[PDB]
Amino acid sequence: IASASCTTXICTCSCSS
Repeated sequence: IASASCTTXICTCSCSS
């Protein structure tokens, strides 16, 4: 349900580094 860069179907994923 939350995270950055890491799922396929809700909406986060990745986005820095």
